[PDB]
Amino acid sequence: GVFVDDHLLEKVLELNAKGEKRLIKTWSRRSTIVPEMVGHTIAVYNGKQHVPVYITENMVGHKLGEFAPTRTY
Repeated sequence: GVFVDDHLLEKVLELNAKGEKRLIKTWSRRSTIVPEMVGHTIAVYNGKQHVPVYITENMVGHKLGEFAPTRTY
């Protein structure tokens, strides 16, 4: 159903421990955001591209539709 790139978390927990607000790339398949991304631009792997989305404490929970919920087309 939905999976969160653990490979991105392994790098975001490091940014949450030092306090660095950088970006974390991902290349799995159903890459989704998490709570640890509330201050990072993680390039979630949409299946073909890495979209570095700076997640806040409200866009996480899906994958990127919460960061780009601007209707369709």
